[PDB]
Amino acid sequence: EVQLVESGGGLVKAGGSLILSCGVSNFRISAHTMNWVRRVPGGGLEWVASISTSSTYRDYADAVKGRFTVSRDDLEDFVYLQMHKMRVEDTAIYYCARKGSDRLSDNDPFDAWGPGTVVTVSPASTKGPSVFPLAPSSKSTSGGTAALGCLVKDYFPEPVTVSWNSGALTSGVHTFPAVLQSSGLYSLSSVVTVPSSSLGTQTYICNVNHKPSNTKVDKKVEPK
Amino acid sequence: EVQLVESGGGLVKAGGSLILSCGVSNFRISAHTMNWVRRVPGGGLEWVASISTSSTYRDYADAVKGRFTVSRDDLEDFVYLQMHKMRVEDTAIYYCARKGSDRLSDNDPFDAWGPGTVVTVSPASTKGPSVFPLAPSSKSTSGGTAALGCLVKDYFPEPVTVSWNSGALTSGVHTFPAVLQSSGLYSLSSVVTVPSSSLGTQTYICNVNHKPSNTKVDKKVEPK
Amino acid sequence: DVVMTQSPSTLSASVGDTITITCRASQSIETWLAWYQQKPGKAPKLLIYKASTLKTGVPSRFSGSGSGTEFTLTISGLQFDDFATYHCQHYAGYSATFGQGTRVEIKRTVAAPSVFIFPPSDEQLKSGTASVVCLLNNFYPREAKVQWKVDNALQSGNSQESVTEQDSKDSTYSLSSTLTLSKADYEKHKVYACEVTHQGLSSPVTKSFNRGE
Amino acid sequence: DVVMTQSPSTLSASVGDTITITCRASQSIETWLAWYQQKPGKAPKLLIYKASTLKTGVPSRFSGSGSGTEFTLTISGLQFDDFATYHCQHYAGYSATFGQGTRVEIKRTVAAPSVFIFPPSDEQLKSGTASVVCLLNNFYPREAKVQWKVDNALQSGNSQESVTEQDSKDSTYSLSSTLTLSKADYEKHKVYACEVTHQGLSSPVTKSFNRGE
Repeated sequence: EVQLVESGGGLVKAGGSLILSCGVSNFRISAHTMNWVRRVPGGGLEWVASISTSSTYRDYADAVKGRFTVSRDDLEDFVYLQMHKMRVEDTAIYYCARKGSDRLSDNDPFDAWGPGTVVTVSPASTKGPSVFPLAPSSKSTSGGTAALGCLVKDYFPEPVTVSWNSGALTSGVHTFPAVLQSSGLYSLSSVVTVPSSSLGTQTYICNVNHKPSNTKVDKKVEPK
Repeated sequence: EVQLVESGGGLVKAGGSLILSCGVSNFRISAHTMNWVRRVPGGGLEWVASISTSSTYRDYADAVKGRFTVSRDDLEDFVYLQMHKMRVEDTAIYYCARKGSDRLSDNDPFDAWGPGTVVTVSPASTKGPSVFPLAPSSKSTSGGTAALGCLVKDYFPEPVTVSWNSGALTSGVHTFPAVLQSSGLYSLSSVVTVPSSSLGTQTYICNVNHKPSNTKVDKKVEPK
Repeated sequence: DVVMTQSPSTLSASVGDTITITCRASQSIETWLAWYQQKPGKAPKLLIYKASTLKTGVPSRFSGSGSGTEFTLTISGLQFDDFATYHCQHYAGYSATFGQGTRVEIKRTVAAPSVFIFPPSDEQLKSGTASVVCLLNNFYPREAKVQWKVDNALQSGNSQESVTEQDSKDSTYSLSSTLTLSKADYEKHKVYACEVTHQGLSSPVTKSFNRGE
Repeated sequence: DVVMTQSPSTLSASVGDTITITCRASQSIETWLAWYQQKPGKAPKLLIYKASTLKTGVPSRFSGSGSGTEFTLTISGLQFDDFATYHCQHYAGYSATFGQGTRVEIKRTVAAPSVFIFPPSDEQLKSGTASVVCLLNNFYPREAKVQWKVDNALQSGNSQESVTEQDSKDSTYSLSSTLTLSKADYEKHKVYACEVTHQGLSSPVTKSFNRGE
């Protein structure tokens, strides 16, 4: 019994990229034109792309022309679909289907299909950060040496810039490399050490700029 | 001038799959043996896979044999890396690299590299559901026909099964297809309609089983 | 560039019936037309190709006819296994186009939904999230609309839903919609309502609750 | 299956120095050896191939020697742009093996970190997630260990670290560790602490606070 199995589905942010593969069992793809098809939420099927034998011809649905690429590997029997600049309406179940029949001809129907892999494109291509204060500890040393900062959490994508007091405060500042959380959103911290004697006289505000979402936040960091 | 760019990086759960591709600019890959390399968090590089010209030979690092496949597409100048059964130690920056020199010899170094794409494998390959009561309405119809249920939230992967009162209650039960939340976790609800004059008389407990994470949860649904 | 128009979108029938699904092409495609069967969550299955040729193993109750621009799929003696979606397809050497698809279901009388709303559980609220659920129970036919209103402001982009398959015993459908908000947003508002539109109602039904009560 | 061993793993030097990275192969590989430079976040750059051949464009201060099992990369007159990681590589027709890498940094005196702890803000806490931040300020060398303890129980799997690059003025490093817990989890415990180990500290430094003050 002929079988096809897709790999690579998942969640993608709008604008993102995702690549699918297709593997087979109990036949060789070399003699077959291979195809990608998707079922959209409304229930209808949409032809996405086709690649002929020998890769002589590659054809694409108008909706994906220029954004998707199909490739084949006759030696190990794989088919690939590259999806770039993904759009919400690309959300669908993607199937890899073989063009074929009992005796091959120049134009056969899709006689074998994979079970399908789910591809979901979220509408948000960007997300603005939440900003939380890193308050200086009340138990600082009398005379100087206090640390404070800002926590920049749950944004996407990189990068964000951080300045302190609109650039007036630069000495002692450290803005750490962002880290990617299991949620798929980035987070980082920016801290600065200042004289303990200055809390209460100098106001400290971190300026966070997330250009990809054109979002800006100013956060006043005060004791306690 | 010579450039490569990788696509497909993302966050994947242990045991999952992810497919990467590599494109080039200002040269053709046809004459080049193409390679995949990764930089692990410790900072060192690991050779991952190689595919020779004409696809004659494909070689893999022992750590990935059986799980990874490399393919090449000379006509459109793409290289692919399929990653299956992924493990935490596959977490790394993946680079696509060509063997090349000013004059090609039988053994040239990696003379051109892509910028890299970040692949992160989170350690948990499953996650058990949180179960919450769907408590029926205090102002239900007097005489019969009340509705209650369970919300099975934030699990992965599919499926869960739901029974009511260890199976004695089957009439009026509806367990809905799960939805995939923007978080990449699933959620579903199961409801049953029962006589409004059984609230406080008959006890109702939904039994959730999540075989993939060996999690079982019984939850009593009471009025309020 | 060939648009395939399939008709009807939904075909309600009974076991044993002979039914006809029509497929029309915006221009002549000779007999380059195929029919597929697909069940929910399953892969398409090829039934008929070259407009009228049955695949080996496909029962004889399936037949196809037509050429040029008008094609017909007939199922003579509907069985339970046949309730499913059917797809027509123009296939060319290196491309294809599909019709919108036709869902074949068991016919019964119209039935209005029973509607229920469930506030977030206190336990869930404690963890920072608020899921509100609206239940449309045992309605027919399948087309229904759910509208969430929060203090009479229409919601969008923050709810998901799923629908059950036609019930084995009464052939009805049910629908569950979940509105999800953060604990912060949930407590900014008081009245949560889900408004249901369905051919069985003389006008839309609303079920609501006030937070806290 | 040749094992490649670099030495040292971290090489501390000053501007203008002449330094030597060694690469040893577990069996003879003739001169099939290449050296690569890599800066954080950037692609590896080919410097030398065939053990001693300089790639066009690579400054003449880079030089490679060796054969069989022992190889050296020498940088004569180290410049600021040369502070980076260097990788040796055995390359064969259809496979390769890399050393573990050598990080070249600016030498300076040992410097203990300054350690600071930050409870979660109330605003974040309310939303259902608790991020606790431990700051290690201006230390050298780069190796430091950070352990979170919640009511004396060692934590695993729920924290992430980020380290800065060497500071342009004092050549130190800084590190941030964030422990993330749900509101519900966070409120089940009282004492939160971060224990820092470093070559410059006489013994570990523990910073702690009690939830709620």
